[PDB]
Amino acid sequence: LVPYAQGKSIHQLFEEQAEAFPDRVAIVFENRRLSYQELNRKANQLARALLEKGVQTDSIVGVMMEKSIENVIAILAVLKAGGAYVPIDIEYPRDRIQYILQDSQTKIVLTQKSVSQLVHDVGYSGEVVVLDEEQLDARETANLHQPSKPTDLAYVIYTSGGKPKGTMLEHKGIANLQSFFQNSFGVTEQDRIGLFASMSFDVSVWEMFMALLSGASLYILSKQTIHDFAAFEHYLSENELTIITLPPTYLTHLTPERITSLRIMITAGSASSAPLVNKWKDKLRYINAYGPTECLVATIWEAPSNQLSVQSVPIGKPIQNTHIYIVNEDLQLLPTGSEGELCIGGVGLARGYWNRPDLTAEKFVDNPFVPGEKMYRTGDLAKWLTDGTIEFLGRI
Ligand SMILES: Nc1ncnc2c1ncn2[C@@H]1O[C@H](COS(=O)(=O)NC(=O)C[C@H](N)c2ccccc2)[C@@H](O)[C@H]1O
Repeated sequence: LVPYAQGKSIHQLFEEQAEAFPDRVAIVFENRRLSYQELNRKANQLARALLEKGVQTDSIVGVMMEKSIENVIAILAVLKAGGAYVPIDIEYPRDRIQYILQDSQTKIVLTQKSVSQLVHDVGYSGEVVVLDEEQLDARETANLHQPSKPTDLAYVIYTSGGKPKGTMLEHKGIANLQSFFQNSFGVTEQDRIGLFASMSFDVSVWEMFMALLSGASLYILSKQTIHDFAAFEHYLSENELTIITLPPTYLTHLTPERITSLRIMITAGSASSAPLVNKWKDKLRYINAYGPTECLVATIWEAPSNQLSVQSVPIGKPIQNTHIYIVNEDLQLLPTGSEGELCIGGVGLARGYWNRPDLTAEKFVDNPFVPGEKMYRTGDLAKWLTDGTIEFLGRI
């Protein structure tokens, strides 16, 4: 076992950073910023308000907000109250929003003034908390210390293949992720980390807690900054951001020379390409990161900074405390060179799919190699290379 904070919750790890780095910048959005102490206090105030409204272990709390500092306060508050959040994309079709609200059965939705009309337009019948109406400045600001377990729910991400399905992720996988980031990327409180992905895409979880579980600062990129490639490059350079994660298609539009500060560039979610990697791997640390939503992230490949061109782009090796099994249709293990289904075991596996027991049992099978554990069948095709890295080959 690679060490990590085995018994600690996500918010407990955040609180350790706020205690160690109270006056460091935690989060930036446009011309606003909050220190760790300020962010923690505001999240504690909201968390107490959420407790009074029934949030408890494995409660799912909907979030319908624009990306902003208050969006992150809402997330941390839900975790501190002992619950789990479900990010609901306010740009989805109304009927998809309604499906997620109704399927999740959430009894509380956190929103903002400019979004409250949409909440009414989807006919949501639960409790609605308009955060920029609430005056919480009077509430206690200290940490709550609610009961928590690593196996408690932390977030539910809806994805679609059929109808949307809620993928249930627990605290323990994100606690492991903290140690992965500190060990493998060397993340420290000095880093400045962009937030690029939608909060409905679990890459945003990776980005947000990359910053907030290590004392680093999280720079929430505005819509206009992302839309304009030169504005994006200027924003990263002016603010001296050190780490960013991007879709490969977005990265193809960027110029290394116009980004002066990055030490790590991660691409995730889609296949990268040898020409793309060769353009960046000798200017900074280029990382290809792979995973299904059902364990957030499973493998990483750091491209070699050796002034020699690569001809292909592996998805690399399992992250700490994650196991990869490449198997045939009978779940038998394959030798190097043989293509099979990529399956995953380890601490980051989702609990399953919300109120979908048969689908959960089909996809999160008994681990044939580790009695008493589960193994997730990704549906991705892959093979081991002779050097022990993994080549991604699409879908089985
Ligand atoms: N690096 C890849 N190369 C090539 N195909 C890929 C790759 N990363 C995913 N994929 C594909 O995308 C699927 C998962 O799609 S997803 O549920 O929308 N999640 C993501 O795309 C992001 C993923 N959860 C994640 C989050 C944070 C860090 C790393 C990865 C995988 O099963 C693969 O088919």
